Amino acid sequence: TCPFYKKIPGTGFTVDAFQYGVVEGCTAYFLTHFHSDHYAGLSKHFTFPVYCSEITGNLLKNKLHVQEQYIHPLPLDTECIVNGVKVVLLDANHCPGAVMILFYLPNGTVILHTGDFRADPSMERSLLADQKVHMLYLDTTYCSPEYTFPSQQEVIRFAINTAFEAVTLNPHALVVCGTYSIGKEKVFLAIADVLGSKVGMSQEKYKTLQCLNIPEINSLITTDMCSSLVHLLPMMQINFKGLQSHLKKCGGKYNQILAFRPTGWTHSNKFTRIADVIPQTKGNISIYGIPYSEHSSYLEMKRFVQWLKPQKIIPTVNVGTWKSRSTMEKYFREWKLEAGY
Ligand code: NI
Repeated sequence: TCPFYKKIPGTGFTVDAFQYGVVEGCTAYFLTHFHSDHYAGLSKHFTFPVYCSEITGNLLKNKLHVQEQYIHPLPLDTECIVNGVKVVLLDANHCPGAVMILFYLPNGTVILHTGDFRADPSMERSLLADQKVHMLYLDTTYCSPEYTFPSQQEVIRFAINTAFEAVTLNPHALVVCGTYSIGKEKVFLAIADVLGSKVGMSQEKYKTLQCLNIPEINSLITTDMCSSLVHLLPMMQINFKGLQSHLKKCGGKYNQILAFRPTGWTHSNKFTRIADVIPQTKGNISIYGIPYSEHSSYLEMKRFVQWLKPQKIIPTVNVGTWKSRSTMEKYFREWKLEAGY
């Protein structure tokens, strides 16, 4: 049974609700982005209308085999009528194809569903500037003040400078980057660009990247591993055993691995500056965990909500425990008393 925080009142609509069977009264299923916890349940046998971005619809058709007649892609930043209700899709600053959804209800209520997002001051000059929002369905993944991390630009600077130094010292070093979903493509693309290399990967991952509308992508990626000195591997293989085994497969072309694990937040964030991050090393293998986030920090979340001034907040992450729910509600009330709405 579909939880209440996935249902849009006064409509036939649900958001990210594909694992509950046929939801009673649902006439259109929205999908915010192509991450498995959100698309869980979709397959080639799905027969109701799915509403999403163009990039999400490419992934549904090629990766999950959803038939074309049920995929309804919408352009961004454009007023659209769906089943009699005005909607807008906005860039969520999450992974490729990820959107927030603005719903203009027939009774005059306006609802914003963030999906998953990384709040940014540029959102204060989107189509959100133009009218009031009554209800906010909020990605609360990092809703606590301990969750700090750097900008994506600082993290990429660290990665590029680290990789360029290592491979210039040793031209026989291989760089490896972990992945297990779409998102965070800038990590491996920025490193390959500084090294003058294409990124090498499996046929399955190449197929996925070919769905993303990234400009000039054919110039940047390849399935020919032998031609590349930046390789992508599954995240599970980013450990000393997995990496030793990969280096064996490269036929004595390389004699050192430098590997990156983009995580979200880890508790090494509460003590250490990005500047000061060091790797774990065993022999000729070194592994860096880098805090590249595609979700809001606490401070970015608080600035967005204090700007928007919603009448009601419905969290969509960390909803399973009473302690989490009570913590989130306390911060919402602080924010509202501080700003005066
Ligand atoms: Ni996500």
